Amino acid sequence: VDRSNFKTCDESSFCKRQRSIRPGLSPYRALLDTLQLGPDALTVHLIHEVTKVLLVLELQGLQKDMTRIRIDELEPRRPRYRVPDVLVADPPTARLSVSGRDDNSVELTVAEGPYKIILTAQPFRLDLLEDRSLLLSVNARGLMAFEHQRAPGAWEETFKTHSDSKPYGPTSVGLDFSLPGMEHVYGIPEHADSLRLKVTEGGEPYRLYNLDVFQYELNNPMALYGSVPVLLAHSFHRDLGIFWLNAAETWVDISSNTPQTDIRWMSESGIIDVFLMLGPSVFDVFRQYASLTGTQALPPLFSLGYHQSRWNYRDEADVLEVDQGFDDHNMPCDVIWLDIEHADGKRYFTWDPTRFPQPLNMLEHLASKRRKLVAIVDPHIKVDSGYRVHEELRNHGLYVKTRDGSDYEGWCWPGSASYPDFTNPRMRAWWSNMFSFDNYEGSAPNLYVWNDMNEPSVFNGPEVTMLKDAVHYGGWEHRDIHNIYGLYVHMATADGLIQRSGGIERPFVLSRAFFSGSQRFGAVWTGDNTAEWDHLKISIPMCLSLALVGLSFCGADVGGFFKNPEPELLVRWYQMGAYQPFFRAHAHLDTGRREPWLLASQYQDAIRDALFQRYSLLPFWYTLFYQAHKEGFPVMRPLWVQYPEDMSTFSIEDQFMLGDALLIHPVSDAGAHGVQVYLPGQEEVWYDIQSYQKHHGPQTLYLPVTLSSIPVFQRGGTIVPRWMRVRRSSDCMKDDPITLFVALSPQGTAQGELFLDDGHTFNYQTRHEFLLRRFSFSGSTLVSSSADPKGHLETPIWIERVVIMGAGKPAAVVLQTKGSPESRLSFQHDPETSVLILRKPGVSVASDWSIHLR
Amino acid sequence: SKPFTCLDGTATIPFDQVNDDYCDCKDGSDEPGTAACPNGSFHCTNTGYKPLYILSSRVNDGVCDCCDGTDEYNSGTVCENTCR
Ligand SMILES: [N-]=[N+]=Nc1ccc(NCCCCCCN[C@H]2C[C@](O)(CO)[C@@H](O)[C@H](O)[C@H]2O)c([N+](=O)[O-])c1
Ligand SMILES: [Ca+2]
Ligand SMILES: [Ca+2]
Repeated sequence: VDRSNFKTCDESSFCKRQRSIRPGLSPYRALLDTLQLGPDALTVHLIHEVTKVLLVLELQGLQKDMTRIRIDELEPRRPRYRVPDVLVADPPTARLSVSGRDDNSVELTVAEGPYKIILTAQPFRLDLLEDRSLLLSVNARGLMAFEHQRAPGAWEETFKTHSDSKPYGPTSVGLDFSLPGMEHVYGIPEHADSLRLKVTEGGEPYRLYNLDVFQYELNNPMALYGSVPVLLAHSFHRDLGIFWLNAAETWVDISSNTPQTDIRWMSESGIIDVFLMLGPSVFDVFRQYASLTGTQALPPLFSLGYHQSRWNYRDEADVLEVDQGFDDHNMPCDVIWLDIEHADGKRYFTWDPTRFPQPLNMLEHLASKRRKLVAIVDPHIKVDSGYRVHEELRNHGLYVKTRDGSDYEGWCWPGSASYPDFTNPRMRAWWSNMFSFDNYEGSAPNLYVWNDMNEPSVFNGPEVTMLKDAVHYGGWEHRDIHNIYGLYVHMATADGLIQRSGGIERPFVLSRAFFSGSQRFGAVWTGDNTAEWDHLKISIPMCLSLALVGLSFCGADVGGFFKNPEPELLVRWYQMGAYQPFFRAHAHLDTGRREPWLLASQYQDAIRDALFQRYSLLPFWYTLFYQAHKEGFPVMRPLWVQYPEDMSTFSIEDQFMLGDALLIHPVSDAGAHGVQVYLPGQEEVWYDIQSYQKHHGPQTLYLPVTLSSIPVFQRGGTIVPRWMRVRRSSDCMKDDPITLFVALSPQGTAQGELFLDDGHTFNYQTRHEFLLRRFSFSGSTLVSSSADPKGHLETPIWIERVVIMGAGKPAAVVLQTKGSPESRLSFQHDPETSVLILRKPGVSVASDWSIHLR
Repeated sequence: SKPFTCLDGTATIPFDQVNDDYCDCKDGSDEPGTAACPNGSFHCTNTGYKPLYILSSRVNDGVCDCCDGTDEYNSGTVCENTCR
């Protein structure tokens, strides 16, 4: 990376001004005479003691144990930005009442307790309490700063060669928060940095500004492609979350101080709009945040398989050779991807007339293999009077404009290009309609989409993005809206894939830029990583930090995007990618071809094995994603989520969990002979899923590895569903029988869930056509029951096998199904491993049943 | 009526466990006509062209692997004969 391209905080004039305010007595004070308790909120005026600028504080207690703080000018010259379309609903309020008072203090109770907020009048301060316990303070370091709109580089400003006319002058807002008892914080992606956020006292703040950073480097706080302004604080005692709802450039400072962590948000414009999510558990925070910004969109099953991509596959023949290569080499794959060279000179929604002349025939060939295709569609439109897309957008005034009123023109892949104003809903509706099979000629139902460069990337723009003073719908400046431009692209694209189907088919869209609420629209990935061992390692903390803030459908380019990975590195990257949510190999134009059958057989065989492990766990992967969709719980999890009181898990990032059942520590070092696996939990057991060996937590286990090793352990008390019949793609497998893996707890119990539907439509919600099964083991009986009776499905899926780890040899096994006579099942038992295998139960997965070991 | 063994010698099973859609032989020999065994094979007779073997996982996967279409007999995919 070339850092001189991107401003440090000192080079950002609003960052420089804000950060110069150091902790001290705040000049803001609350005018308690102006206090008013309304139907939804409490409003009180604030005043700067020196400037006599008047602000309004809108304080709200919310249902589900959250508080919202909003600060705006009392009489502003012109309106300030308030972030639209990110909140899924108007958050339901809870009544506030005054329960205490004095000449410098008002105490407020949320509903009937136990949550209380103390408003101090001078200096202005907010304290949030559960009963008499202090949870969090606001403005305790006195860092509140609110630059009011002065009457029309604080004003006009230059960086490198780019000029910001800055017509509205300094307008930044900032606020500080104190977290007593918290020593670990997480979140605010995207940064190529460790999971546990670092103190910023002696260096740069964390920066949140969606930017295209070429060959980005590791362990630094530079802004990357996406920004999610959510921070999570965890201690042995509680969990809290801060959600700073601002779409402008934001810098975040973190300092530690009995233990305490302080957080300061600094934003270029808009209002102050922050949500305090009070837990107390981390899953309460997940729920609190999900109720505000939504949940992970349920991926169609195929998108959870393996994606084979590169820049670029050459032509239709190349695509079909890649397809055939998977089958000839007995390797599963669901999607082959088409990067920018598939279109006519980077004019999106087109096909190169020589290299992709018959796209429907290509897609039809892929459909007969029951595989899908993804084509890239970027949001920049080549300025070309022969390009129909450009002519329509220009003729309908749907482009981002400059202050003089002409359409903005920058530079990207097709050369000179204009940028549709995706903040304008008329533009989004246009974009969505463009994906109809009549408009996107050559597309078909098994073609899905990739949105890239949607920061937006502008090669001749400041910091490789759009000018701060470009103008969008409603007169708002680009500096106001920057961090949700990509989300609008992702949303409009995803809605287009729904619309072209008549509202029936679920979308799949991968997006590089993102914001709060992006989880509603599909997947994201960590952009242009590099073929190096430390980039492999960093995929875990990066996707973990996206998991914590709602983006469960995360991944990194398998193999690395830049450079050529060595065969050992590619194998380890596959084993790693096979256990991460979005699973795609991708590569730069000038890299060597690395389709997995081009390696020597030893590397091929390990890669095949990793692919097989992935396809077999699809029922499990699909259920975790249904739980993420319904509850807001992340699929990939840090160990401290499952073991919140084990302080040695708070920083771990070479290990992760999938739901609560699988602990994963992939090998990420060349030539490693072993790994050190921390297995947590008092009176917890773990099963090596390769050797079936039982291990007792808590411990650090030295596990020897070979090239084929993927260190995976199943937690005792869990039931994992697998498809043991690996076929060439997920469409081929989705009517096949399930095998159940029961890892017995030390108390002889276990449980797990299974979700099923058709794999790709919305029928699960519009017609309740699905199954949610709960499997429970206790005493000596495995029972299948419904976890949601609303769900019904016509399916041939049956239970073909049950594998139980940690069991003794029974004398007999008896199956009981409603509608059937009592049946006897045969079984095998290994006395060495305490593994019991129940042969062919034969029962439908829609049926209730029980198996008894005698 | 006698029972069936296995081409590798790994056990013997009753004749009702041949092609019963569960894998009982380590070599997959008891399920030549189903997708149950990971290492089995399905034989395409393919009159009018070359007879072919395919993986057991490609039986009733919805994809036409034999020119005679016999690998898809209960999958919702109807394969026309194309051995010409
Ligand atoms: N105008 N034109 N002139 C040019 C020509 C070449 C240039 N350097 C290319 C930079 C390499 C890395 C690019 C990001 N890769 C994107 C897109 C893509 O590479 C393909 O869409 C995906 O594969 C990948 O996934 C994404 O992240 C430049 N230039 O200033 O960078 C200007
Ligand atoms: Ca059998
Ligand atoms: Ca077939």
